[PDB]
Amino acid sequence: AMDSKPIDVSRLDLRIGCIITARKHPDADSLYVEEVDVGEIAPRTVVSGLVNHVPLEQMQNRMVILLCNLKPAKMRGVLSQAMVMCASSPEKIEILAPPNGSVPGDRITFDAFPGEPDKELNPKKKIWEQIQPDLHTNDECVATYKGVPFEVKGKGVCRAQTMSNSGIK
Repeated sequence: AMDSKPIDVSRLDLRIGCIITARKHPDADSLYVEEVDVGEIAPRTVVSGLVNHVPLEQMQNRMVILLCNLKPAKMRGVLSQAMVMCASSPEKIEILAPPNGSVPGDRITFDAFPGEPDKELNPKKKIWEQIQPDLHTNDECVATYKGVPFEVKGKGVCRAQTMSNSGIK
């Protein structure tokens, strides 16, 4: 026999991260450089795969949901250190932030999906993208995954502004 469990979101987690700034990327034009604030002597560069989506200019010095234990991978050549959670649709794209608070410590986790990573969620496990198609904004534009709420414990649900029926990634 084997475990063979299906994909589920309790196998991952997300936290509020702070962007310091954004500028042009060294590798191809289809990427943009951005810097995330962490417990280091200096911020760390990240690389986002966006060519005709929310501009880096709108994400400059922003605070949004980013990967807590999920691991990033290389893009073109640069290796990102984090990734910004946003809602995507062909009409527009918007980063998802909670309507208030946005403190760099809050992590979206609810008793509806209990789970933790073993060592770290290595990028080779492809966990994030495994369940990614199952995360969409409802009619009320609330990001919902696996039919469970997206919020920091009790209170503080993260919702989109105009992103309804859009896939979240």
